[PDB]
Amino acid sequence: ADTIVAVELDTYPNTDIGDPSYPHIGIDIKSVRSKKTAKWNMQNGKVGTAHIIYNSVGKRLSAVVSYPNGDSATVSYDVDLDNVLPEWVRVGLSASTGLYKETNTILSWSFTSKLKSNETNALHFVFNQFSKDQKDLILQGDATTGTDGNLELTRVSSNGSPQGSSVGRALFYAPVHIWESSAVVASFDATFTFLIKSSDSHPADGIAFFISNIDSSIPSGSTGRLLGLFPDAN
Amino acid sequence: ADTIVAVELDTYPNTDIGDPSYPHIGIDIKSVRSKKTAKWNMQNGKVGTAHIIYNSVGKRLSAVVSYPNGDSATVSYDVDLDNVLPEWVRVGLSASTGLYKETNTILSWSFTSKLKSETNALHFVFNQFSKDQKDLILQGDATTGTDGNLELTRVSSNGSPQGSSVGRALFYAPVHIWESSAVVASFDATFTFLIKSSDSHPADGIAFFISNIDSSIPSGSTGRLLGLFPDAN
Amino acid sequence: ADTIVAVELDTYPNTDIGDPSYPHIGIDIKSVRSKKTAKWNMQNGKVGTAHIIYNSVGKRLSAVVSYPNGDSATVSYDVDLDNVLPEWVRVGLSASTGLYKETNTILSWSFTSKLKSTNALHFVFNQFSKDQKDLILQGDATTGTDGNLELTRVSSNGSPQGSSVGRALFYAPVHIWESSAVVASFDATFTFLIKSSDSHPADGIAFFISNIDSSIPSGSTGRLLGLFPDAN
Amino acid sequence: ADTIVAVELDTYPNTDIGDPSYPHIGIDIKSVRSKKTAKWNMQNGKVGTAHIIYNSVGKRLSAVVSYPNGDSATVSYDVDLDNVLPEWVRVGLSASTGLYKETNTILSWSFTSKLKSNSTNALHFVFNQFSKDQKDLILQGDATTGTDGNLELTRVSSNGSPQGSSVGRALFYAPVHIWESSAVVASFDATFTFLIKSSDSHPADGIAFFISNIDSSIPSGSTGRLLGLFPDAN
Ligand SMILES: CO[C@@H]1O[C@H](CO)[C@@H](O)[C@@H](O[C@H]2O[C@H](CO)[C@@H](O)[C@H](O)[C@@H]2O)[C@@H]1O
Ligand SMILES: CO[C@@H]1O[C@H](CO)[C@@H](O)[C@H](O[C@H]2O[C@H](CO)[C@@H](O)[C@H](O)[C@@H]2O)[C@@H]1O
Ligand SMILES: CO[C@@H]1O[C@H](CO)[C@@H](O)[C@H](O[C@H]2O[C@H](CO)[C@@H](O)[C@H](O)[C@@H]2O)[C@@H]1O
Ligand SMILES: CO[C@@H]1O[C@H](CO)[C@@H](O)[C@H](O[C@H]2O[C@H](CO)[C@@H](O)[C@H](O)[C@@H]2O)[C@@H]1O
Ligand SMILES: [Ca+2]
Ligand SMILES: [Ca+2]
Ligand SMILES: [Ca+2]
Ligand SMILES: [Ca+2]
Ligand SMILES: [Mn+2]
Ligand SMILES: [Mn+2]
Ligand SMILES: [Mn+2]
Ligand SMILES: [Mn+2]
Repeated sequence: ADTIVAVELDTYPNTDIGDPSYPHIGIDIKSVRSKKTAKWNMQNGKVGTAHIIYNSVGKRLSAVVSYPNGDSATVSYDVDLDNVLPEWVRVGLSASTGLYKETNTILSWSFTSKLKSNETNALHFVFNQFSKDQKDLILQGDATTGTDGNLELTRVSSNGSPQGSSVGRALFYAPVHIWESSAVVASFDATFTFLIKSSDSHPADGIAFFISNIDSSIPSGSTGRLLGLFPDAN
Repeated sequence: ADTIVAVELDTYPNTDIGDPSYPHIGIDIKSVRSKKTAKWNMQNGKVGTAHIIYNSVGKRLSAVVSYPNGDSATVSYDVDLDNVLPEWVRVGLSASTGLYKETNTILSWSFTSKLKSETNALHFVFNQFSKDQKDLILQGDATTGTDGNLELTRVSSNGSPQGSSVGRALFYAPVHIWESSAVVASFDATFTFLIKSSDSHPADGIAFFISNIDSSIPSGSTGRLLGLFPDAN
Repeated sequence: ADTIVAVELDTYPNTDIGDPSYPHIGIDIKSVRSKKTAKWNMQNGKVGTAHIIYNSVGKRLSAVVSYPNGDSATVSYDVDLDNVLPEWVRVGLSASTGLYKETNTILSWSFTSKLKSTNALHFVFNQFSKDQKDLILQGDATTGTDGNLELTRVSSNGSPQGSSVGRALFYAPVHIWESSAVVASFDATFTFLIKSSDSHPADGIAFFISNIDSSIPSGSTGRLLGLFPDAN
Repeated sequence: ADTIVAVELDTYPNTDIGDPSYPHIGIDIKSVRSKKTAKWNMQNGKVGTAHIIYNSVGKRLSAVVSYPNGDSATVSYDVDLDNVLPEWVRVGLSASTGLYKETNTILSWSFTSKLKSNSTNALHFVFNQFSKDQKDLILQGDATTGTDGNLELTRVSSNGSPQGSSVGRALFYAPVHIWESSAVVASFDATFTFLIKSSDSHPADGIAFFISNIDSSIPSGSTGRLLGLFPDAN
């Protein structure tokens, strides 16, 4: 089974598996049941921004999700990722839909990891436009790149209609060296902008930024509440 | 007085004003009496590296100080800097000596400030300090070099530190460190330093700090006050 | 005199002083009389992007100005800035109007310089505050409250004013070359909105590099772009 | 054959294939015969720095090689890489030895690529320390990394002596999007530091930073003067 650190933007409360009874941002460490959540007012059809911060000094995994009117939700969990994550990982964006559905449109994704000193090893990438054949992204499941310049993690119909029982992920092509014992500071940040839209009063299931073993793949059956991330809801 | 946030590398235990009883790093929030400290083994005449990190999301200001052998000290403090600093600030390095002394040499210094939101950002790096470093406001006893170095406190051309000394270097531009509509207002800073002393103890330390724009060395803030504070409250 | 290096987006053909007979971009080296120009189709009331890059190794100062439709103008000039600029400088944006006028609105501005053997400076403005403390505003510039930098004088339904000159300089001096720098490079990017209902628009926006103490020269409204004392 | 844009630090003059009669930095466009060279004083056993810059506005491919004493050699060639390179590439470092040899030690490598339009897609990586199992590098031929934190492009013997007839390359794992038609600026730069040490009547053959097709492979027989870059000396 893969190892997952994720920040989930969970649009659909699955109260039978420990979701609060509201849409929430969450920090997930090796379980879909978030270690920490914050109530999130998903603004339907608006462009949201998620920013994810971690460094190995503070060891605080933090995420904010904001929309341009100003509504933000933030969540943090102190967690020592040296003890969770393989040294070398892939980083990715994941989304899913189940009985209910939403567009899980990515409009930009940036990522920076650094290992300083003690000098710096670093990876940074930015995608503000996704390309039809995006050679530095590993697309899994239903994830597709436009154009439009967007990354549709899950299936959207010809007529605009998001489809249920969809899951897809984008992972950056290069392995990322997330920690290294000799490093004084290991830090990462990620930001992505997304367009979650539902004509259903029931958007589902959400979007995650995730960190994974290098060979990570969509667990069989991880549509819906499992967010393309987990094989079960344990 | 000034509003001060700082990460002190405090080489001299002033246990009478709250220092722990060893060299230490500490996070100073409007007071020289740190909100959190960690024991710090300062390695005499070694080049050390201090990394300071804040994000507005985590609301946690963290510092690590390390030397090449791997030995490191870390302090974090939970704090919302929106509640502490003014929107606009200067960032700087400060050092002092007192009745005891040490070199407070800065070999490099970087800083990055970002405000989203879109994004405003400032980043500078000094790996070399010119004799005329026009983008630094030197205050008190700093000195720009050669040795290519920034000397926060008085040394002799021949390496020897001086007592009762206080010096700061502030970056020339004001920095917009937070802003009420910023969803992320983060910064980090790193400096490398060489603290050397033949004294009976080393004193007093170097701090990275953030102050109001018009911040000057407060009267009599040599020694334990680290060029930062008007008194020890 | 000030020493000036600039990339002008010159919206008004001053052919008496060597402008080409069309709006143009140019590379200004110690003179308003461009060392190199390219024809520029300014798109009125559109947002444009200027990208300036100087390659210390390549010894080449290059600019593109584009608009969202893909229309671009490009100019490069081969020049060793070690022999032109003083070592310490301020960088900034300058615009002017004269007898004809345009909005000279800056919506964003970024800048990066690096001196390697590495010192660096980078700043990005995507929004300008009404009190933007890290900008030295000169003349009729003017930031906020709409998040924009208004280099010359607009009233207030956005209607441009004539005889206006305004530049904005980053508050910190920049160490733009050094004798012992193996690489002394910079780029700048600014996005702009030039709008006019005049007969022509005038006069243009420049990115400039100048001495630290550089001020708007007396009578540098108009074709002088707030940059130069005369048109030699 | 692969398509190759390289900046070569060529230590050994192969005057029978158009090299000048001195060591040199060269710009190579689809030939080992540099389009532009500059005389280079290789400082044997010193750490050199090479910086390579290009953007699609000036279209000038520039390279400098310097040593701490301040000896530098600069080379530039105007060339439109849109017309040379495939849209998507891998970037790498390559070295070779033939009859004569040298260590071709890489101590750091940074690379940044950006595609800007009207305000970006970007890749940036820095290696200041190469690790024993550096998962984001594709190592080809004799190239090895770490524990000493270096990349040895070509064979160095147990006793420190560089071996002849060696070729190795390191390519960054992810494909790079080097040009894109809708971009108003495409730029890249690369920096690497290196330590070429040789013992006799002797240094060969050089180090190149190169840009190639994604599936670029060491051409058979590309030891020696071909720098691990070219199938032949044409
Ligand atoms: C020698 O120990 C000293 O005690 C003195 C009085 O008992 C007093 O002056 C102390 O302070 C001076 O020196 C230290 C270390 O340099 C500074 O921290 C002080 O601010 C002061 O300058 C010292 O504990
Ligand atoms: C009406 O809500 C649902 O009750 C269903 C009956 O058991 C159940 O299938 C459904 O879950 C499905 O859809 C969810 C929202 O998309 C998703 O989280 C689940 O994994 C599943 O697909 C929900 O409980
Ligand atoms: C009518 O056009 C003008 O011709 C005038 C007579 O020569 C002249 O004064 C005027 O120049 C002014 O306006 C220009 C465009 O705004 C400006 O470039 C000049 O410096 C001057 O202010 C323009 O040529
Ligand atoms: C001593 O000069 C050599 O003459 C040899 C016989 O023709 C020849 O093989 C040799 O070239 C070899 O060594 C070079 C330096 O390493 C290398 O560039 C060649 O590719 C080849 O391996 C050189 O010309
Ligand atoms: Ca859920
Ligand atoms: Ca103390
Ligand atoms: Ca003109
Ligand atoms: Ca050769
Ligand atoms: Mn959840
Ligand atoms: Mn203390
Ligand atoms: Mn002109
Ligand atoms: Mn050659």
